[PDB]
This record gives sequence, C-alpha cells and structure tokens, in this order.
Amino acid sequence: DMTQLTGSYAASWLPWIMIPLIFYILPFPVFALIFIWIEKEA
Amino acid sequence: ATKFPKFSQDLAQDPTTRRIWYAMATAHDFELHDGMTEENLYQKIFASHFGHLAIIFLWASGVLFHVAWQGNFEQWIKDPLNVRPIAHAIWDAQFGPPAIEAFTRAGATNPVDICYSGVYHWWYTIGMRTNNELYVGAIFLLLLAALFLFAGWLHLQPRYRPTLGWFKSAEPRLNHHLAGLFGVSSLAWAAHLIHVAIPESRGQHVGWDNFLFTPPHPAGLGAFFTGNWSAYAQNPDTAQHVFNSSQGAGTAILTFLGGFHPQTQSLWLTDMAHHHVAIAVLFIIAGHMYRTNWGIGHSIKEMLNSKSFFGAKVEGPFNLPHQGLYDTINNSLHFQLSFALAALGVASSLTAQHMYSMPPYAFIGQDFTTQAALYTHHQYIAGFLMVGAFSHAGIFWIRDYDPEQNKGNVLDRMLRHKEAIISHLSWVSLFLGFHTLGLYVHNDVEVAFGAAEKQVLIEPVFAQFIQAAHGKALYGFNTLLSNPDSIASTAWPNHANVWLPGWLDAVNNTTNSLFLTIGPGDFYVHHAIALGLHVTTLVLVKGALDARGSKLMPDKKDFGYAFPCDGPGRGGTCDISAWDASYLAVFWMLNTLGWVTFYWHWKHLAIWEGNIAQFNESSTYLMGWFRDYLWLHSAQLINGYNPYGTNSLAIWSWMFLWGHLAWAVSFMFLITWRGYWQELIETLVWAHEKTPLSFGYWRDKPVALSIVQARLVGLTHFTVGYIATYGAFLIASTAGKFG
Amino acid sequence: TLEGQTPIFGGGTGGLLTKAEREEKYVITWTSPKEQVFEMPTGGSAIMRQGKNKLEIARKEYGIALGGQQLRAKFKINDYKIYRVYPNGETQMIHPADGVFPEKVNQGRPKVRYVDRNIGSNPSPAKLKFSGVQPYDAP
Amino acid sequence: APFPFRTIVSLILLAGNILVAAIYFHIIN
Amino acid sequence: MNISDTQVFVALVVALLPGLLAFRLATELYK
Amino acid sequence: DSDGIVTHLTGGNFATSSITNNGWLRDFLWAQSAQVIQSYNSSLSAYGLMFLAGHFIFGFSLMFL
Amino acid sequence: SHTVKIYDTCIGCTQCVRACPTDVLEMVPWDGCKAAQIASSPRTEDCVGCKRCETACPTDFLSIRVYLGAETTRSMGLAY
Amino acid sequence: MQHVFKYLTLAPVMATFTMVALSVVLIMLQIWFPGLQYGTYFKPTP
Amino acid sequence: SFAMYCHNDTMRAFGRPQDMFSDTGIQLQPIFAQWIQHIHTAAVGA
Amino acid sequence: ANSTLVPCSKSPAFQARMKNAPDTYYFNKPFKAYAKYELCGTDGLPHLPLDRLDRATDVLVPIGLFLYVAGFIGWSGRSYLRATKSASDPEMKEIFIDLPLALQSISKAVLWPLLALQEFLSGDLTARDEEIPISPR
Ligand code: F6C
Ligand code: CLA
Ligand code: CLA
Ligand code: CLA
Ligand code: CLA
Ligand code: CLA
Ligand code: CLA
Ligand SMILES: CC1=C(/C=C/C(C)=C/C=C/C(C)=C\C=C\C=C(C)\C=C\C=C(C)\C=C\C2=C(C)CCCC2(C)C)C(C)(C)CCC1
Ligand code: SF4
Repeated sequence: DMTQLTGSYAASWLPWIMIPLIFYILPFPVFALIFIWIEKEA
Repeated sequence: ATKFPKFSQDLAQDPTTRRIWYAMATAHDFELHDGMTEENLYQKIFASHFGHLAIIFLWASGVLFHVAWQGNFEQWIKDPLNVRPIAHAIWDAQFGPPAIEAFTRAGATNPVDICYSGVYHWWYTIGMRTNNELYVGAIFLLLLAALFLFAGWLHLQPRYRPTLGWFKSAEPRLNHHLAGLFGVSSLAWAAHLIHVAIPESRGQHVGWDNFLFTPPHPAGLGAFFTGNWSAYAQNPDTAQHVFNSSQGAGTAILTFLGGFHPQTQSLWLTDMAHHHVAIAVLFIIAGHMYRTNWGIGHSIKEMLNSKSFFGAKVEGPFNLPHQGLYDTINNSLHFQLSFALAALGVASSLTAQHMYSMPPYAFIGQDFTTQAALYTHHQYIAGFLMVGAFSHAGIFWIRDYDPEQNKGNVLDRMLRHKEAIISHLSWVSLFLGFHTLGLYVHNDVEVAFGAAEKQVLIEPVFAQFIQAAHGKALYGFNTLLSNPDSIASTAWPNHANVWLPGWLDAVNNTTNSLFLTIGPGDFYVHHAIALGLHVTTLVLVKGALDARGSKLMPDKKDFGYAFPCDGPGRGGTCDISAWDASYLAVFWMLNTLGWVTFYWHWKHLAIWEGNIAQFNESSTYLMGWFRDYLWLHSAQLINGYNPYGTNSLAIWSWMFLWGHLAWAVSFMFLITWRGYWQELIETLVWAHEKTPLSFGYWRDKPVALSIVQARLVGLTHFTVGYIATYGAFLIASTAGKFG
Repeated sequence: TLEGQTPIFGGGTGGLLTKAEREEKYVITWTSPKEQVFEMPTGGSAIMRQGKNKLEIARKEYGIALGGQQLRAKFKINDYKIYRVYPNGETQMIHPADGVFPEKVNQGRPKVRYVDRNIGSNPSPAKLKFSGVQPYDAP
Repeated sequence: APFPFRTIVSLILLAGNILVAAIYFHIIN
Repeated sequence: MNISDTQVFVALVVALLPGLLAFRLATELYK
Repeated sequence: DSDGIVTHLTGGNFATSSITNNGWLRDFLWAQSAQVIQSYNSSLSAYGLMFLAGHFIFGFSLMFL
Repeated sequence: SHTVKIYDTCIGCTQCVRACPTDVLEMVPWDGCKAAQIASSPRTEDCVGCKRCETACPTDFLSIRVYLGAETTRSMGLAY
Repeated sequence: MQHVFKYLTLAPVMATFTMVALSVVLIMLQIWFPGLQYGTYFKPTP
Repeated sequence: SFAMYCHNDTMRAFGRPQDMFSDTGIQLQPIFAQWIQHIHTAAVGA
Repeated sequence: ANSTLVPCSKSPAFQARMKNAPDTYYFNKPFKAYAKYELCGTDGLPHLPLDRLDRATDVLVPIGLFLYVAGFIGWSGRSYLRATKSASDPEMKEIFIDLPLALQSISKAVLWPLLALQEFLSGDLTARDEEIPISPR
C-alpha cells in the first residue's frame, strides 16, 4: 500500500530508526559535544 | 582564553563570537598556524590528502551500496532505454499519501529517487551485471578507504614522517606520477576492459572466479610477443551486434573502428580499450624523461636556467628568461596548486564538452536528463576550479613571490606590464559587451516591432568551416574531411584512415550531438560566452597582479590576501583586497556558466522535443530566451504541487523555491553592511540584560559578522541558491518532458 | 576614590552594562565655570554642575569625544581627566597620560613603534616565511 | 629596433592564419 | 534481486573499520 | 451575463492559490505575465520591451551594491 | 590589539594625534623633520582601528599605518 | 550676454547639443531610408 | 506571517492540504475585519 | 561553397514573410531590397555570411565607414586634450569647451589616418614607459 512509508529492500526497518537517529535524536547531543569543545577554557 | 582554536592564540583570546567563525575559516590555512614550520606544513598536508582520498572512496562505496541495496540495477539492464534508474530509497516520515504515491515509481513498491548521475550506464558498460558485484565493489572500497586512512595516520608517526627534502624532490615525483599513476593505471584499466568489460558485452561472464583461465582473445598472449598485433584487431563487433549478448559479437579486443556502436549509440568498447593501451604507452614513456638516481634524464632546474642554444647565446627557451623559476614553483605550494586547479578546470570542461557529443557509455546518450545533469555538473565544477587557480595565483604573489630571486625572469616581466595586460583585457570585455548586447537588443526591437527580417544575423561561418573540415557535409563546403577527394580524407601516402568511415557516419548522423548544426543564434551566444570568459579573467587577473599593491594601496602585500579595506581615506577602499577580486569573480563565473548551461540546455531541449526551429528563430533575441526557454519550460516545474494535487516533481518545485529563497537571503548579506547590524545587536544586548527570567548569558560576546565574513556568507548563499534553482529547473524541465 | 558630583540626568538606556561591573569602567572628571547643558556621549542631554563634575562612561572613546569635542571645543574646559576603574577598585589616570595633551609635544616622551625607513621599504612577506615576523616589524 | 625574433614568430603565426583562410576561401585544396 | 539482510549487516560491521581509522587519523591530525 | 452570474478575470484563484508562494509564483507571476511576455509583434510590444528593460536595470544595479 | 607604526616620512603635523578618538597617539620630540616632532603610538591597546589617523596624514605615502590584528573587547568598540 | 555665451559652452550643454544633433541626423536617416541593412547600404532601390 | 506561507508550501507539496492554513484546513478568519464590514453595511440599513 | 544560404528572392520562407508583411513605409521598400541583395537561411530571414569572396564591398564599406568615424572622434578628442595641456588651467577647458580650439581639432581630424601615421613614424604618438605614472610592483 501507498499510505505509509515502506521498504521492499532488505532490512527495511533500518531507515525507520536511522532517519530519526541521525536527524533529530543524535544531532542535539552532537551539538552539545561541539559546544563544550569550543567553549573549553585554556 | 579558550583551547579552541588550537592553532591560533589571537583567535583563542578573542572574547566575541568572531572567534568561532574565524576558527572554521582559517582551520585549513596551515601556513598561518602558530609555530608552523615548513616541514610540519608538508607533513600535515600529506596526511590531510590521505583523508580526502578516503572520503572519495567512501563516497563511491556509498553510491554502489545504495544502488545494490535499494536500486533496480538488474531490472534496468534488461531494458536501459525504458527503465528509470533508482538512486536510493526515500524515508521522509512527514510525507502524505499523495507524496508517497507520487514518488513510488520506476517499478519500485516504495518511494525512490531517480538516479541522474549516469552511474547505471557507467557500471553497465564496464561489465557489471549483478547487485552482488556492486556489493562486492562497495565492500572493497570500504577496505580501500580504511587502507588510506591508516596510511595517513602511519605517515604522521615519527619514524614514517617524510623529510622536507622528500617533498621537494620534483623529478622523481613527476616520473612516478607520469609512468605509474597515469601510465600504469591506464594500462591496468585497459586490462580490465579487455579481460572483463569486452567479454561481458558479448554475453560471456568473466569474474574473479574464472578470469585466470579464460583468455580474452583466442590468439592468446603469443600474438603480442611474436609481433602479430593485427590478430587482436581481426573480426570486430558487427554492425548488428546486440550489447550484453553474443548475437553479432566479434572476437577482436583492440579495434579502431571509430564512431559509435550502432545499438548503444556510444563509443566502441574495443576502441576505448586500444585508447587506454596507447595512452599507457605514451605516459610510461613520458615518465622516463627526468633524472632521478641514474644520471640519465633531464634536470628541470638546468632546463629553466639554460642560456645557450647549441652554442648561440639566448635568454632562455623561446629566447625568454626562465631562470630561477625552478625554486619559485618548488618552494610555492600556491603556485603548484594554481596549475593543479587550472589543469583540473580545463579537464573538467573537456569532460563536459566531449561526453555529450561522444557518449562513452551504452545508452547514456538517450537519457536526456542524465546528459543535461552531467554537462552542467562538470561545467560548473570547471568554473569553480578556474576561479581557484587564479585565487591561489594571487596568494602566491603576496606570500611566496619575492622579487630578488625572480629578478629579470619571465614571471617578473609579467608584473612589469600589468597595466597593459589589464587595460587590454578591459578593452576586449568592453568591445564584446557593447556589441553583443547591442546586437541582441537591436534584434529585440525589430522582432517586437514585427520586423524579424530586419534582425542582424551574423552566420558563424568560421565554426561552420571547422565542422565541414571535420566531415560535416550539411553546409555544402567541400574541404578536408567533407571532401572525399581531399588529401586529408584519403591520407594519400598510407591510406591508414581506418578511423574515417566510422567517424563520418557519426558526424553526419542526424540523431546525435556530434557537431550540432549551428546558425546565427549560436553565433551570438558564443560571443556572449567570450564576453563572460574575458571579464571573469579580467577580474581574476587584475586581482592577482594588483595583489601586491597598487596606486591606491602601494603596501597591499603587508596586509595579506584577505582584509576588509583600508578605511574611508584616500576616497574609500572598499573591496580592495585580492580576496575581494576572487569574491567578485565568482559572480561573473556563475553568470558565464549560466549563459553556457542555458545555451546547452535550450539547444538540446529543442532537439529532444522535435522543435529545433524554435531555438533557431528565437535564440537571436533575448526575449526569445526569456519567453521560449525560461517561461515556456517552467510550466511543468511549477506545477509539481498545486491546489489540485502533487506529482513526482514536487521535490523540484520545493527546491526551486528553496533556491530562490537562498538567493534572496544573499542579497541581505551583500547589500546591507556590518555597522548597521552591530548597532542593532547592541540594542538587543541591552534588552537581554534588562529582561528578568532570562538566566542565560553569552560566553562569547555577540557581534555582527565581519566585513570579509559577510562577503563570503553572502557569496555562499548566492551560489547555493544559484545552483539549487537551476538544478531543480534543469531536472524538472527535462525529466518531466522525457524519461 | 574619585571626587566630583554627577551631572543632573534623569536616566537613560545608553549607560553602563555588565561590562562595567565585570571587566572595566571609565570615569571622566572636569570643572566648569557655570551650570550648563551638554550632550551625553550615548544620547540625551545632561546638566553639568557648578563645581567639579564626575561622569561614569562605558568606553574610553566616550570620554575622549566628550572632553575633546564638547568640553574643550564648546565649553572651553581644559582640565578634564579620564580614569580607568577596575572592578577590584584600582583606578589609574590615563588621559592626559603625562599631564600634557598628546597633540602638544612634550619632553621626556619616548618614540614608540617607530620604523626607521619609509613605508615603501618594507620587506616582502616571502623573505620572512615561517619566521613569525611581519614586514612592518622587520628590522 | 626591427625585433627579429618577435617578427619571425609573428609572421609564421600569421602565415598559418593565411594558409587556413586559403582553404577556407576555396583558394587551395 | 537486491542484497539480503546479512549483506547489509556485514557492510555495517565492515564500515566500522574505516570509521575507527577515521577517528584515529582525525585525532592524529589534531595533534 | 444576462443572468447576473459573474465570471472573474482569474476565476477566484486568490482563496486557494495565494496561501502559498508557489501559488504566487505560478498563478500570479507566471500566469499573469502571459500578456507582457507574448506582446511582441503587437501594439503592446513596448510593454514587452520595458519588461526586459526593467529586468536589465535591476541586474545592472547589483554590481554597484 | 592593533599595531600602529610611524615611519620616518613623518612631518610632525600632529594631525593624526588630533584625529584619534581613543588617544592612542602622542607627539614626541624628534630631529628628522622641520617640525622637530614625530608621532608615537604608546597606547595601541586602546586602538579601535578606525584609521582616522591615516585619513588625516598628509604625507604620500602615509607616515602612519594601522595593521588590524587580534581583536579584544576595547578594540572591537564594545560597551558590553 | 557674454556670461550666457560662456554658459552655452559648458560640457553638459555642449554634450546635449551634440547628442541632439546626432539623434536628429540618425532619425532623419531612418525616415528617408528605412530598413537599411548590412549588404544594402549605398545600393539603388530595386 | 511568512514562515506560515512556507508551512503551507511544505504541506501542499507533502499532499497534506488538511494541515495547511486555509479556509478548508486550519482556518485563520479575520473576524475583526469581517465584523467592521458587517457594521458598516448595517449602518446604512443594508 | 555554402549551400544552406540562398538568395532571399528564391527562398520560399522569405517570400511568405514578404506577402504577410504589413503595407507600410517600413516594409514595402526594405523587403524589395532584401530580396535582391540579401542571402536568406531556411527560416526565411536574411543572414550575413563572411565566407564569400564576392560581396566583399558589402563587408568593407560599413567596416571602413565606422572605423573612419570612430577614429575621427578619437583623434579630435586626443588633439584637443593635448592642446589644453599647455594651458594654466586645463581642467577648466574640459568643463568649458574652448570652441576655437575644438574647431581646429575637428578640422585636422578629417585626415586622421594620415596624421596618426606620421605621429607613429615620428615617435610622437606614444609616451615613453618610464615617463608614465605606475604603481609599485
Ligand atoms: C541562552 C539563553 C537565552 C535566553 C534566556 O536565557 C534568551 C532570552 C531572550 C529574551 C530576553 C528576549 C525575548 C525572547 C524572544 O521572544 O525572542 C527570543 C526567542 C528565542 C526562542 C530565544 C531562545 C531562548 C533560549 C535560547 C532557549 C534555549 C533552549 C533550547 C531548546 C536549547 C537547545 C540546546 C540543544 C543542544 C540544541 C530575547 C530576544 C532575542 N534573542 Mg535571546 N535568549 C537566549 C539566547 C539567544 C541566542 C543564542 C541568540 C542568537 C540566535 C538570541 C537572539 C535573540 C534575538 C535576535 C532576540 C530578540 O529580538 C528578543 C528580544 O530581546 O526582544 C526584546 N538569543 N531573548
Ligand atoms: C558517503 C557515503 C554515503 C552516503 C552519502 C549515504 C547516504 C545515505 N544513506 Mg547510507 N550507507 C553507506 C554510505 C553512504 N550513504 C554505506 C557505506 C553503508 C553501509 C555501512 C550505508 C548504510 C546505510 C543504511 C543502513 C541506511 C543508509 C541511509 C542513507 C540515507 C540517509 C542517511 C542515513 O541514515 O545514513 C545512515 C548511514 C549509515 C548507517 C552508515 C554510513 C557510513 C558511511 C560510509 C559514512 C560516510 C561518512 C562521510 C564519508 C564523512 C563525511 C565528512 C563530512 C566533512 C561531509 C542517505 C541517502 C538510510 C536510508 O536508506 O534511508 C532511506 C539507512 O537506513 N545508509
Ligand atoms: C519541513 C521540510 C522538510 C524537511 C525537514 C525534510 C527532511 C528530509 N527529507 Mg524531505 N521533502 C520535503 C520537505 C522536508 N523534508 C518536501 C516538501 C518534499 C517534496 C514533496 C520532500 C521530498 C523529499 C525527497 C524526495 C527526499 C527527502 C529526503 C529527506 C531526508 C533527508 C534530509 C534532507 O532533506 O536533506 C538534508 C541535507 C543534509 C543534512 C546535508 C548533508 C550534509 C552534506 C555533507 C552536505 C554536502 C553539500 C554538498 C556536497 C554540496 C551540494 C552537492 C549537490 C550539488 C549535489 C530528511 C528526512 C530524502 C530522504 O528520504 O533521504 C533519506 C529524499 O530522498 N525529502
Ligand atoms: C584542491 C583544491 C584546493 C585546495 C587544497 C585549497 C586550499 C586552500 N585554499 Mg582554496 N580554493 C579552491 C580550491 C582549493 N583551495 C577553489 C576551487 C577556490 C575557488 C572557489 C578557492 C578559493 C579560495 C579563497 C578565496 C581562499 C582560499 C584559501 C585557501 C587556503 C586556506 C583554506 C581556508 O580558508 O580554510 C578552510 C576554509 C573553509 C573550510 C571554507 C568554508 C567552506 C566554504 C565557505 C564553502 C561553503 C560550504 C558549502 C555550503 C558546502 C560545502 C561542502 C561542505 C562539506 C563543507 C588553503 C591553502 C584562503 C587562503 O589561502 O587565504 C589566504 C582564501 O582566502 N581558497
Ligand atoms: C545585468 C547586470 C550587469 C551588467 C550589464 C554589467 C555590465 C558590466 N560589468 Mg558588471 N557586475 C554585475 C552585473 C552586471 N555588470 C554584478 C552583479 C557584479 C558582481 C558585483 C559585477 C561585477 C563586475 C566586475 C568585477 C567587473 C564588471 C565589469 C563590467 C563591464 C564589462 C562588460 C562590458 O564592458 O560590456 C559593455 C558595457 C555594458 C554592456 C554596460 C551597459 C552599457 C549601456 C547599455 C549603454 C547605454 C547607454 C545609454 C545612452 C544610457 C542611457 C542614459 C542613462 C545614463 C540615463 C560592464 C559595464 C568589468 C569592467 O568594468 O570591465 C571594463 C569588471 O571589472 N562587473
Ligand atoms: C550601428 C553601428 C555601431 C555602433 C553604434 C557601434 C558602437 C561602438 N563601437 Mg563599434 N563597430 C561597428 C558598428 C558599430 N559600433 C562595426 C560594423 C565594426 C566593424 C566590425 C565596429 C568595430 C569596432 C571596434 C574595433 C571598436 C568599436 C567600439 C565601439 C564603441 C565606441 C565607438 C567609438 O567611436 O568610441 C569613440 C572613439 C574613441 C574613444 C576612440 C576611437 C576608438 C576606435 C574604435 C579605435 C581606433 C580606430 C583605428 C582604426 C584603430 C582600430 C583598432 C582595431 C584594428 C583593433 C561603441 C559602443 C570600440 C569599443 O568597443 O571600445 C571598447 C572599439 O574599439 N567598434
Ligand atoms: C577623448 C576621446 C577618447 C579617446 C581617444 C580614448 C581612447 C581610448 N580609450 Mg577611452 N574613454 C574616453 C575617451 C577617450 N578614450 C572617455 C570620455 C571615457 C569615459 C566614459 C573613456 C573610458 C574608457 C575605458 C573604460 C576604457 C577606455 C579605453 C581606451 C583605449 C582603447 C579603447 C577605446 O578606443 O575606447 C573606446 C571608448 C570608450 C570605452 C568610451 C569613450 C567614448 C566617449 C563617450 C567619447 C568622448 C568623445 C569626446 C567627448 C570628444 C570631445 C572632443 C572635442 C572637445 C573636440 C584607447 C586608448 C580602454 C583601454 O584602456 O584599452 C586599452 C578601456 O578599458 N576608455
Ligand atoms: C579581415 C576582417 C576581419 C578580421 C580582422 C582581424 C583579425 C584584424 C586584426 C587586427 C589586429 C590584430 C589589430 C591590432 C592592433 C594593435 C594595436 C597596438 C593598435 C593600436 C591602435 C592605436 C594606438 C590607435 C590610436 C588612435 C587612433 C589612430 C585614432 C583614434 C584615437 C586613437 C588614439 C585611439 C573580420 C572577420 C573581423 C571582419 C571582416 C574583415
Ligand atoms: S598625520 Fe602623518 S605626518 Fe602628521 S604627525 Fe601624524 S604621522 Fe606625522
């Protein structure tokens, strides 16, 4: 059916989790890591 | 101070947000890093180049993996002319059902993107047939990237860090990169074509499991050592050969047929194999020219410093003093990068100009969207490389050029008559601009007043004569290759013109892009391109030659490549740095490549749509370009989504507006300048300090972007919007109208 | 401590900020022959007192602009001084540095950052590569 | 100065342009 | 016939090797 | 018409098309420029010429800015 | 901080000192010119880089030069 | 009146007179000989 | 004002007209301006 | 010989344009001139080729006519400028045109191709390189 995102390729559950992980789950912690790195006192 | 950036204490002590911005912009300018020595500079660059190569290999691995995983390569093989190649799957969780249905196409049951990079045609031609083969290649490139990543780390360890003398040894590097990097690699590719690609195009499978005991030719290697090289050219592929099948298939591995394979309408695989064999021999020979360790060979320093021509006294090569140049190039990484970028820019343009007219991949000439994307891609990259070559030329003048070691040589002479060079470049730009625009608007007025017969329509006779000289008999000229009785066509002494019969068939074919017919409309756009080339060169050359100083700023070299200005004194000095000339030249480079890609796209759109007369009659006046190219072909693009529904062009519709938005944003960074925003920020600083419940507070004081930074940011938005807008239009107006 | 009474001012948004309490602050003091209206460095009008005055300012440029373009040029007041006040209370007088205005030559002032050549004789940056020396700082 | 080296190369390059124009104008074949 | 589940998982595991080596090179260059 | 039924110049596009700037780009700029863009060889050709003239001056101003 | 240098072509016209908005420059005794004085920059830490001194310099080329360098709170002209 | 004559020699005034005169000459050339084209100048009317 | 137009463009491209700011989706009725029209029309008796 | 270009009078596409043209001053005579003298492409519009030994006067006459007029304007401006260099206030003679000086410059510029030739032969056309303001290298 064409009412939902699906995948006929192998392991179609991978984009189901990788897309949230890379685009709106991990990026904020990554920004936090970079912020700490660039604000560290000498 | 902060630990970041590690390479600059001046930035690390900056208490404002400018510290973060400038750290990113100067991170890869290794020469300006604190405590940087020449030996450490080369070692860091060497390791960085290993990282870039690994990124390239990972990028190629990703393209292969996603096609093997989510593409339709095997289905596309069975019908390349009617199956849309799939780039990768789409997972956007905020799609609606109409969007999911629209993007579910090309035989897939899930939303997908249609590949336009031509990798399907390329892999098909070189003998790849199954998704497993693509997967193995992807895994191999993952390991290859790991090998180069380890090499970069290894050559940073103390025992493996090369010395400065190793980096400065020019002659051995040229020998190895010519004979080995260029020659042996070409020979190895010709081996792949002969052993794998050619057999696979004839229906027989050759892989790692059986290539050791499956000879590519019945005569074997005995014919090569005996000298019976003609056996490899016997029995070529027949004119009724079917690609990827044994029907009509020959046995020759190195033919020289020329022209195109009749079915695939692309270059013969056996011709491409013999091409890389000959190229390999030429480059391997070229790799033995310079002396490294055995006395024999030329010394580049001796050649440049030579002042005697077989006894006679000369200033140098062509009686021109080239002395002292060897140390100038060898000690200047910016001089070397200038030639490297210029060569890649020319090669990228040649790739674009020769690939659409001479498609090397099976059926790629019939994928109209792929052809348009590939030409535009490599031409725009060529423009950027051309800008970079002159940008680092200006950096060379300031950082690496010293007049003492170059006194009296050919490089010094160029600087001594820079006014004549710049003024004459200005004259050519003015002449081309005045007359090309003047003739365009003259045709505009006449066509507008119902007097199209009164247009000035100059025939491109010089270029038409070249086409006739190459075998095009359409124009009626009877010279050289268009004259069968000419000594050029007969090659009277030897009659070894075995290239000609195949070449003439492709030249006079009416369904390909080999020497497309040209008229007055093509005449004016080439002169517009000449105007763009000369002005962009004028901006870049003027910036490079004035980088060290001018009458307005005699001591410019002491201020560096990139600085905002020299203040409002002496009349005002905005955009006076050599960096600003490269900044201004990107605008003209984008405009010039815009004219080039508009011309290529519209001409091929008329051909593909069967309306060649539309281009020939409307390209002679600018309203024809505006109405029949831009306005007419935007209809399908802007209807990707509308109040009545959506289709597969919705992405190109949204990206079309996204590019316009980025282009609009750049105008803000380019028109408004810093002091306006600094005063506004100060007001916001007051507001934050006086507002309760706002416990946050800046660790870096917020300041407006610097003068130079704003020019770069505005140029980035301008360029990104430029590319995104035309890219969406190019894909939508071609894919929407064709396959 | 610094003596003097502040000018009549009803308040404004161009005054001191966190930087005054955290990093540094400036004070300009002067004496006027009468009570009169002057323009504040950051907008608005203030009334300077009869005796000795004291004004707190965020930047040194405010004091130079007020003392130079207004106190001397307009009100003919030449005894103004500018101090730099640190958060810990340390105060140093910075203008005029030696009691004489900088535009008037004074004995005992050394030459600072003087280059003993014309500007056109600066060496090219190529000769100073990796040496850490700018062309204008070259001997 | 007559500029011998300058004028020899210039005339050779010009001769190439004239020779190409001869074929272009159907004067020679 | 595209690749299978095992091939995708194998590629993910293999990609860890350039991933770790990229981190080593990046930290080495930072020195 | 005689029955009092009104047919508007653009037929009520505003309610549904003006809520997106793709609708502004397509149904207002692209669609309503048909008269000026096709005015060549007619009495309105001066407007077509000045349409291009205004576009030229806008791009021309960009180098001063 | 910015770097301000004074070259020997100075004629001691005191114009650069008068134009400075932060009192970076002062006039010191000298013998290289008729005015018997030359510009000096003892307080470059207060220099904002406005280049008003260069605008006021009458010599050709300039006898006083400003080279923008590392940015500090007072060199950026920040009241906050 | 000598000041008026001097004003008439001003650069904007002289340029305006020159451009007006050249435009007049070109305009009458279009009226008398409309449709002149390269390959047609100085040829008799057929 | 403007980012809500961008919201509308993204919703329409997604094929989600029900999520748009429109008369048929999420309505934003200018009730105060509509009220003034009614008051001014009824003022004359229409 | 170019074959895709034929005389306009023999072009069927050009003839169709001739009949459909409006009957005004702007089309009656010009179409008659174009048919007799111009070469037309497949689109029926006149084209200007530079590959014909004949009709070379049709190329040289407009080129030479322009080059004479453009050189006349340039030589008038050059001679006038050099005449004002000897004045005490040359700038004021550029915003105030010296009519007796301008007429003298215009009269001599009629023979500018000859004047420029003796100017170049005597070495008075160009100034020496070392006597010209230049920027530092
Ligand atoms: C940090 C903290 C802080 C705080 C607190 O604490 C604050 C606050 C305020 C108040 C007071 C006010 C009001 C609010 C509003 O409405 O607006 C905003 C909004 C928002 C949303 C903002 C935001 C908020 C916060 C940030 C939140 C956060 C959270 C998140 C989620 C985190 C995340 C993390 C991750 C990792 C990513 C404001 C404002 C302003 N801002 Mg402002 N902030 C700040 C930050 C910032 C930054 C970074 C920047 C840059 C971008 C700026 C900017 C700005 C401007 C332009 C302006 C304006 O206009 C305004 C005003 O003034 O008026 C009057 N600002 N501020
Ligand atoms: C540079 C190569 C490259 C690129 C551009 C992409 C691009 C994409 N991949 Mg992908 N992928 C690649 C290689 C690549 N792939 C390789 C080699 C593997 C096998 C390990 C995978 C396995 C994979 C899976 C399993 C999935 C994707 C998916 C996707 C899509 C969403 C992004 C995502 O979730 O990433 C996920 C990426 C990974 C899990 C691993 C990526 C490993 C590569 C080699 C890292 C490359 C880093 C790069 C070179 C450094 C950039 C430097 C910086 C300066 C730019 C996107 C089209 C998703 C998809 O199909 O959505 C529809 C998804 O579910 N990828
Ligand atoms: C609210 C708006 C919105 C958002 C947030 C997204 C978000 C997403 N969409 Mg999407 N989409 C939208 C609206 C939106 N969409 C609309 C209106 C349409 C039309 C109906 C689509 C149609 C659409 C399609 C057809 C596809 C997506 C995809 C994606 C995903 C990939 C991220 C992306 O778009 O690029 C984000 C980009 C980056 C993070 C950049 C990566 C960093 C690299 C290194 C930058 C390098 C720059 C490059 C080298 C220079 C240019 C190169 C170029 C010339 C080739 C992501 C989940 C793709 C997907 O599913 O992928 C898995 C996909 O195939 N969308
Ligand atoms: C092999 C190619 C090559 C190499 C090795 C270099 C190397 C260098 N260039 Mg150079 N350059 C190149 C090509 C190249 N360039 C081309 C093609 C152009 C024309 C556009 C330029 C134009 C150029 C200018 C104008 C300047 C340099 C400078 C420099 C030096 C410092 C780099 C820097 O500023 O820090 C690193 C810089 C950045 C990381 C820039 C940020 C990224 C920009 C803004 C692009 C925007 C990102 C875009 C949205 C997405 C891109 C993909 C994403 C993954 C990043 C360094 C030696 C600078 C220099 O030497 O100063 C004296 C300098 O001023 N280059
Ligand atoms: C449509 C936009 C546009 C146009 C037409 C031009 C035109 C020009 N640019 Mg330019 N430029 C632009 C945008 C534009 N630029 C932008 C956006 C940038 C990025 C900032 C630049 C950056 C740039 C640089 C860096 C350089 C140029 C140069 C040039 C000139 C070289 C071309 C030439 O001589 O042709 C002939 C001249 C023209 C076509 C100009 C139009 C002439 C008009 C039509 C004559 C009409 C006369 C008429 C009587 C006037 C009416 C009366 C009126 C006064 C009221 C030319 C004046 C170069 C230059 O000066 O070379 C000499 C140069 O170095 N430009
Ligand atoms: C309607 C017809 C028309 C119009 C309006 C113009 C308009 C223009 N032409 Mg042009 N031209 C035309 C037809 C036309 N052309 C034709 C048919 C030809 C023959 C192919 C030329 C060849 C031509 C050249 C070669 C040049 C122009 C130039 C110019 C510009 C300045 C002309 C002038 O007198 O400046 C006032 C004059 C001066 C300030 C000094 C005199 C300059 C002349 C042109 C050169 C000296 C003449 C001498 C014989 C040396 C010739 C050098 C040559 C061999 C390279 C102006 C925009 C010039 C230009 O674009 O400059 C950037 C320029 O150099 N035109
Ligand atoms: C006095 C007449 C005169 C003469 C003989 C020249 C001669 C020259 N100019 Mg030049 N120029 C002039 C006026 C003149 N200029 C004026 C007034 C301007 C300002 C618009 C310019 C702007 C200019 C530029 C920007 C460039 C030249 C260039 C050149 C050189 C080759 C191209 C050319 O012929 O210019 C073509 C002509 C123009 C570009 C415009 C000039 C047209 C003006 C309007 C004519 C003025 C006539 C004058 C009022 C007559 C009054 C005389 C009267 C009192 C008796 C050549 C040395 C080029 C160069 O350096 O090449 C090496 C170049 O890049 N000129
Ligand atoms: C045949 C022909 C042709 C071609 C031609 C050619 C190719 C030419 C060349 C030419 C050249 C290659 C030239 C050169 C030159 C050089 C020089 C160096 C010059 C100089 C000049 C001068 C110096 C001038 C002066 C003057 C005068 C005289 C007048 C006015 C003023 C003045 C001052 C400007 C064509 C197709 C187009 C057309 C048809 C015919
Ligand atoms: S303005 Fe220039 S000449 Fe005058 S004192 Fe200052 S540096 Fe010397």
